[PDB]
Amino acid sequence: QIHLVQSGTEVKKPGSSVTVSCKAYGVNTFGLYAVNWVRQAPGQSLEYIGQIWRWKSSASHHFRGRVLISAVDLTGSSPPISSLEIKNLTSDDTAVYFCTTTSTYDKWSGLHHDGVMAFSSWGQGTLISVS
Amino acid sequence: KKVVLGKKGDTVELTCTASQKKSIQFHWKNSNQIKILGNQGSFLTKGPSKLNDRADSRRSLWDQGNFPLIIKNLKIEDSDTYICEVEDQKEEVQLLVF
Amino acid sequence: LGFLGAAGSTMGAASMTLTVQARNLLSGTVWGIKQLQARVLAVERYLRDQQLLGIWGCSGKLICCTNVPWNSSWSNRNLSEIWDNMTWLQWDKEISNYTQIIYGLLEESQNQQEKNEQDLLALD
Amino acid sequence: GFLGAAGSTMGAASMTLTVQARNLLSGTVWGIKQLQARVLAVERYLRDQQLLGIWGCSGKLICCTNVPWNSSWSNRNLSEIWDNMTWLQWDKEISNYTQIIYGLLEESQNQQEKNEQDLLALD
Amino acid sequence: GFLGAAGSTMGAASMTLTVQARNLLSGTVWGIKQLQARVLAVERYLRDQQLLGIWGCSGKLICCTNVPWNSSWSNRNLSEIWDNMTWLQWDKEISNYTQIIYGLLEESQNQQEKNEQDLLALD
Amino acid sequence: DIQMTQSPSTLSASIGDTVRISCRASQSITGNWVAWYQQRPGKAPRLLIYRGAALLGGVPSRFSGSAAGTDFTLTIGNLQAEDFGTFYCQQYDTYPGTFGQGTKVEV
Amino acid sequence: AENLWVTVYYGVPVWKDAETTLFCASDAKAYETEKHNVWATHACVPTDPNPQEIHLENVTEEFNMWKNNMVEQMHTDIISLWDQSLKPCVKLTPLCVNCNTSAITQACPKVSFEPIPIHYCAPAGFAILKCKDKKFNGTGPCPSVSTVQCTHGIKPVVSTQLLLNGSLAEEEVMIRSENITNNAKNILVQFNTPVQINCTHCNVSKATWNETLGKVVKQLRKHFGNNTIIRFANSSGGDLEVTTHSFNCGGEFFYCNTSGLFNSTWISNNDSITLPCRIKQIINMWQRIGQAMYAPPIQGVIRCVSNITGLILTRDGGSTNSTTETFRPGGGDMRDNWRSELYKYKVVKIEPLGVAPTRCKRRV
Amino acid sequence: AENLWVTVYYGVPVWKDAETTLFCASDAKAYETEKHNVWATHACVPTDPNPQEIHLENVTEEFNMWKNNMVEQMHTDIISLWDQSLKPCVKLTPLCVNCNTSAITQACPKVSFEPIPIHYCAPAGFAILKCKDKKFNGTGPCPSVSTVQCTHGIKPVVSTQLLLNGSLAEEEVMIRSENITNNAKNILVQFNTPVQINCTHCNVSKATWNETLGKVVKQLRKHFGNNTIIRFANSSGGDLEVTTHSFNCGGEFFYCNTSGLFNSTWISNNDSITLPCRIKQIINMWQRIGQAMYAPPIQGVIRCVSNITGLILTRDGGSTNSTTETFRPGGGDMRDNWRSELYKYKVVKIEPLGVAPTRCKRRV
Ligand SMILES: *[C@@H]1O[C@H](CO)[C@@H](O[C@@H]2O[C@H](CO)[C@@H](O[C@@H]3O[C@H](CO[C@H]4O[C@H](CO)[C@@H](O)[C@H](O)[C@@H]4O)[C@@H](O)[C@H](O[C@H]4O[C@H](CO)[C@@H](O)[C@H](O)[C@@H]4O)[C@@H]3O)[C@H](O)[C@H]2NC(C)=O)[C@H](O)[C@H]1NC(C)=O
Ligand SMILES: *[C@@H]1O[C@H](CO)[C@@H](O[C@@H]2O[C@H](CO)[C@@H](O[C@@H]3O[C@H](CO[C@H]4O[C@H](CO)[C@@H](O)[C@H](O)[C@@H]4O)[C@@H](O)[C@H](O[C@H]4O[C@H](CO)[C@@H](O)[C@H](O)[C@@H]4O)[C@@H]3O)[C@H](O)[C@H]2NC(C)=O)[C@H](O)[C@H]1NC(C)=O
Ligand SMILES: *[C@@H]1O[C@H](CO)[C@@H](O[C@@H]2O[C@H](CO)[C@@H](O[C@@H]3O[C@H](CO[C@H]4O[C@H](CO)[C@@H](O)[C@H](O)[C@@H]4O)[C@@H](O)[C@H](O[C@H]4O[C@H](CO)[C@@H](O)[C@H](O)[C@@H]4O)[C@@H]3O)[C@H](O)[C@H]2NC(C)=O)[C@H](O)[C@H]1NC(C)=O
Ligand SMILES: *[C@@H]1O[C@H](CO)[C@@H](O[C@@H]2O[C@H](CO)[C@@H](O[C@@H]3O[C@H](CO)[C@@H](O)[C@H](O[C@H]4O[C@H](CO)[C@@H](O)[C@H](O)[C@@H]4O)[C@@H]3O)[C@H](O)[C@H]2NC(C)=O)[C@H](O)[C@H]1NC(C)=O
Repeated sequence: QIHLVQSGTEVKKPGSSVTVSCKAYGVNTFGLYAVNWVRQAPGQSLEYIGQIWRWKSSASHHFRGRVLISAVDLTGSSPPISSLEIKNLTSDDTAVYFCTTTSTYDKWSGLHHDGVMAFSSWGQGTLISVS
Repeated sequence: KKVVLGKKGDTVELTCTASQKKSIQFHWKNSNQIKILGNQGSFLTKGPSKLNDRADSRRSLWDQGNFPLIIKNLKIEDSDTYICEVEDQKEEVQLLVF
Repeated sequence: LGFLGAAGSTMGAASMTLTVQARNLLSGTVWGIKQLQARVLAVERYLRDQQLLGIWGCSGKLICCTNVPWNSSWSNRNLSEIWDNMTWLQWDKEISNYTQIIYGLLEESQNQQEKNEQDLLALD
Repeated sequence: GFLGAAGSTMGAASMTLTVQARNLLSGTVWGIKQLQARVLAVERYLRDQQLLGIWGCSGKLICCTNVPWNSSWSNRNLSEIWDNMTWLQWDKEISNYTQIIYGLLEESQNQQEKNEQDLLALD
Repeated sequence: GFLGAAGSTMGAASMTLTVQARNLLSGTVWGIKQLQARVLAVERYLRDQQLLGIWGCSGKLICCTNVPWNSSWSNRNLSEIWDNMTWLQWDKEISNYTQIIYGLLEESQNQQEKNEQDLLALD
Repeated sequence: DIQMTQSPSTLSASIGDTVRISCRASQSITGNWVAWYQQRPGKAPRLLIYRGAALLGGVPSRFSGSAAGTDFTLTIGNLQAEDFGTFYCQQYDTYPGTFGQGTKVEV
Repeated sequence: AENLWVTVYYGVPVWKDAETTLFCASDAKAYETEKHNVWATHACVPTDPNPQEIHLENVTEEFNMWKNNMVEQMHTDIISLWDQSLKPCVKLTPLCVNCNTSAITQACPKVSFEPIPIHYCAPAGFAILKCKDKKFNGTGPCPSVSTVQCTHGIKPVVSTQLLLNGSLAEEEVMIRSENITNNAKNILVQFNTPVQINCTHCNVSKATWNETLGKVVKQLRKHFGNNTIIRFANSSGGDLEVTTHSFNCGGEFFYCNTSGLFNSTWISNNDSITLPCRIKQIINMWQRIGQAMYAPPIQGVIRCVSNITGLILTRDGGSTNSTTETFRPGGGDMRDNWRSELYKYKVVKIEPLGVAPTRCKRRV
Repeated sequence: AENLWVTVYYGVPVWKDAETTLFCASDAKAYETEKHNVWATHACVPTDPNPQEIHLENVTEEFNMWKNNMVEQMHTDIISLWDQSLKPCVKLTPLCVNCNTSAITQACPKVSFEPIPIHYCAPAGFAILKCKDKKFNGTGPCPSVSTVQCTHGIKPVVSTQLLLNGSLAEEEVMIRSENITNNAKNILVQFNTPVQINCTHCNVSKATWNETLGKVVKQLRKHFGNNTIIRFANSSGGDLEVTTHSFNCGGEFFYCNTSGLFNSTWISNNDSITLPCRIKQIINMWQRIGQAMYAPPIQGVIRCVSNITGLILTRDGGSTNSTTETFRPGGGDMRDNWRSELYKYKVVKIEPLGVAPTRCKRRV
């Protein structure tokens, strides 16, 4: 009864910034639904970039200083939109981006570890060929 | 989802059937998600709508799981895909009057 | 430290903060029928918990080595990483449920080694 | 089981009681007379438990508390100690014999604990 | 006896209390007010017993828990330790001194038990 | 990090079988904080069993597992047509979380 | 040491015999119906809604219906209850204070009376044991034993010769008396079918009466006499409750002489027997030695519905041993009916202990 | 051994989630004032005179006002209490037994009624946690958390659209609803100032009403719409309690349509509003589906003093999104008011344990 939608198709110049979205239908707020952002090399495995738990702009040490996460919180007329900012899009930044909406209110059944939560649902997947 | 036929000027009933035999906070709506009617657990709240004097719910079937809507003096304008908001598995009923 | 007065990454200082709290584990027609029965039920439940506490194989606090082997399937802890810091909730109930599974196994094994040696030793 | 066997005496009762003890947990309006009975029951149970607490064994189904069940009482062959045990008239005499060694045993371990407890010196 | 002697202080009280402790057991209708007093009495007694249970001596009439009754407090000659003891005004000061060593003693044995419990590491 | 390595990569099986799917990991994880992501052909990955072997009422009981130290053999019994896919044992324990190698179930 | 030191058990089904007073277990219907004695309702302890019972396997436990000690408290509870309870207007106690006949005068109101079931619960410990065999001759062993925390659904009735509204026997009837065929003891038998007696005079059925006489006569032959004829005789003689039969008929006690019922000749080798009953106003007290007086009934023809379950009667005692057996109605002692309700139990208690003398040698 | 063996803790502030029934904590004023339902007084458990509370430091604990489980027991206690309690002369329950409208007729006495504060205490363990932050949007986190043994001084009132005599919001009002601006959810806001309403008809003040409309309109703009005008519309429509407002006015329930109150246009870029109320004798029951009937009031002009604290109302739902916002009175669900009292808590319990896997190796 809950479906996640990410941004569309985006092609950026080498050495630029990106702003992809993560719409979350049937979701209330990022305060209850923290979103962990994970990238994916096209065709390859998915590497966890970072997260926006409790409206906290952060990423991994491999992604620190290049990736910060904002998640515009809206509910009702508009679903919660989790954004993603990745600076200096080189040709190596050609990747498929991914978001994940999972509840943070439930705190005694099995959903999360130090921010890295159980990825229940996913969006569509945004293939971005930086050219 | 259910498709129901009809004619102008007919006492039609649109059921709102849930899975569990309980009376919950339901909301009857038009295609524009405008509040036709609902309940405060034990009252009949005819929400802000154009069919205020037309639509009417049955009291005795709420505990029986049904939160219907009875429309008197049916019209072509009264024909809409009415949204049966119950248990988040909405049996949005369709009405055809032409 | 305090009754939920810290927030950090997990596993050790909780053993240390609970160590400090446990070091100071003591913090040192008319009038009444309904409250007394609640006090009686509370002491019955507490004492029933205490006798079940008494039939255990560790009897020690915050540093205990009861006999079940937290095997390599469960053991991944580096030597110095065992005692550093620990808060973390959904993770905690799973950690706490893991704490109890080792507890029942541990005390059953020390009860089993105490009983096994009891039958076999025989320590003159 | 709770009286689900019938055999010759002495050991499997230590074993059947050992299994039962291994799973010793099995895991104007409304009321004035029943509460006093529950209170008296827990007062009696707790009084029994504190008297249980002032004992010198504190162990279950296999216990060596200090009184010598002397040769006047000791006739048990080594392997005959743990085989099977039900038997009633014989049992209260056996059970009363169980209690006499219990009081003596715990008094002796209390006496050795107290005596050592006077003499040791365990620094 | 229960206050059946009168002599100079320190030891036979350890001995008379030793004898008493050797035999420490001496072996519309009917009721609402007395039951609550019995419940409060057993709650207070059991609360005292659990506090008794969290101690570092667990033994009676002769015990050496770990606090050093230092030379500032220690003046007792070796044989003068166990002779005879009654004496009241002096006793509450003696008894309060008994308790100060008690809390310190049990805190130190709890501290050595805990310290060794962190350090030993006894395989 | 802790390099997860799902074993094997490809395997052949019929419908209605019981096959264990290992998952290498330098660290073991108490209770298996590794979610298996069955990426079926034509569908995004999903949650099969939260907590390795805990009971989930949204996924049928055909999925079961077992843990052997560095390896985590998901013993999926009664394989079906939808079971022919690429699972993904992902530790969601360390920071960051890593995927395995992937296991393809085919005819 | 190398010598034998004994073990300490815990949570054991060992037991020690107990001699004490149990308490009544009847719901506090105290507050709603009425507290006018309806059979346990002055201040009785309620019943545990979940009766506990654990069957004892392979336990050849014997039971005597004469040395119960559970019996000992029931009549004390019943006499104290009838005293607090339904009161006669006349109380008589002859006592040498040759003796001085004393008298106590009080009020005697009458209410609709019906016996209520009274379970018997025990204090902490005091395990009760339920015999559940088939062949139980009162003073006999029991293969099928099942301990209980509280007794079963016992519905006692203080009554004469035939027990009213009580328990049942095993497959025909059961001869549970002290002696089976001694001409010195009272025959203690209970029924197996609830014999419905309709009293308006009592329209006693004849087919059920012939069937109960037939089942009892065959059981008496099985107990004594292979090829023997057992014939029934009329009443023995005595007081009103002796020749006739007292029973709870809507609170009152009709008195029909059971002499027109016992005249059946059975061979080893039918609408309604309307017996003449009597309106009860003044009778000898059954509690102790004396007389009573009550209020007149609210009905001229008194309707009631009662099922009678029990057979306690007297005997001629001649010899006449196996040639023919002849029995007469009567009996129904207050002391014996009291023993007849609680006939399959005993009370034992325990502390969690027991030994095995071993050489285990553990520290402390 | 050289392997890891884990430790045993004791007296820990660790916890495990609990799912249970809490009990009411309201003093036994049972014996002196009266037991005629004044809001907890039939057999309610008294209140601990010393409410316990321990603040939790640096604990970013989240709270949802929809998944409390403490809420779950309050309405059950309240419905059971209104049933034992103040009784209508007419009870209606339509049930298919299409359905068969059932009816229960009893007495309907009227007494002066006033809500009493009901604390909510828990059994042994079952730690309750009090959110004490400022910005609490219902389904939101709480920086300032403080566990409690029993709840705070909650004064609930079963009522319509605006909560009467209850708790307060944080510094203006607080938009705590499930969704903030969805046209599908009910707006759940509580007041911060006790709005005194004097009913004799109710002399509703105008300066306080304009101030509460101004504080709520600014909070709605802060929640949604930077440069937007929010205008208030008249009633939505429906039953008596829907268009008008039910509230405890000396026991009775006056009914003033709140349509002459909500017509204020606020800009982002005065003696007494005497509304016409109604004497309450027959209304739809709020407990379940049906109707009621009570006794006539003892006063022609009924005086009462009441402070109203809460804001639950409906909305048009057009778009009309940020151009202008329009809201209408109504709402006040029994299920939602029930959720609205106990909105900052959760229940967790614990046994004294926890580990550290070490190589300490102690004997036993
Ligand atoms: C606060 O308020 C918001 C709305 O204002 C609520 O959010 C809605 O939640 C419901 C479910 O709870 C959402 O419904 C789901 O929508 C998914 C997306 O479909 C939309 O988008 C596509 C693409 O544009 C359109 O074609 C389509 O018509 C919809 O407009 C669906 O995929 C979901 O369907 C799933 O379940 C059904 C069940 O039958 C299956 O048949 C489907 O195959 C699928 O598995 C579902 O219908 C709705 O979209 C949400 N709206 C918004 C705006 O977010 C919140 O729920 C509310 N807060 C709370 C706590 O209730
Ligand atoms: C239930 O139990 C009682 C008591 O045991 C039985 O009562 C006996 O009934 C028989 C009849 O079956 C009685 O015998 C009758 O005696 C009468 C004499 O009564 C007068 O004398 C006595 C003193 O002896 C006075 O007290 C009394 O008031 C009377 O003044 C006779 O008159 C009877 O004879 C009648 O029948 C014969 C039949 O041939 C006629 O010829 C006569 O003319 C006359 O009509 C009869 O003999 C006996 O006395 C009673 N008491 C005993 C035995 O102690 C019940 O009968 C019994 N119920 C049954 C069996 O159903
Ligand atoms: C609180 O809520 C209620 C219900 O929502 C509001 O009631 C509405 O009030 C308006 C007036 O503001 C009503 O409009 C009036 O309708 C009258 C017709 O009543 C007759 O007909 C109905 C059937 O339609 C019968 O049931 C009834 O018994 C009567 O027989 C008109 O007579 C009124 O006109 C009057 O004023 C105009 C002013 O120009 C004059 O020209 C007329 O001559 C006449 O004097 C008026 O039109 C409306 O019907 C009510 N019900 C609704 C909307 O459902 C309350 O007003 C509201 N409280 C407030 C706003 O303070
Ligand atoms: C319900 O209430 C909770 C708390 O009561 C509330 O969560 C809070 O949300 C705000 C923002 O909505 C958070 O404030 C953030 O603080 C960080 C740290 O300084 C900032 O970096 C954030 O800025 C980010 O977001 C901007 C928005 O566009 C981005 O443009 C920018 O790039 C930044 O990445 C922001 O100011 C606050 O931390 C949380 N609090 C907690 C405890 O989580 C929640 O939003 C409320 N929900 C609703 C629906 O009202």
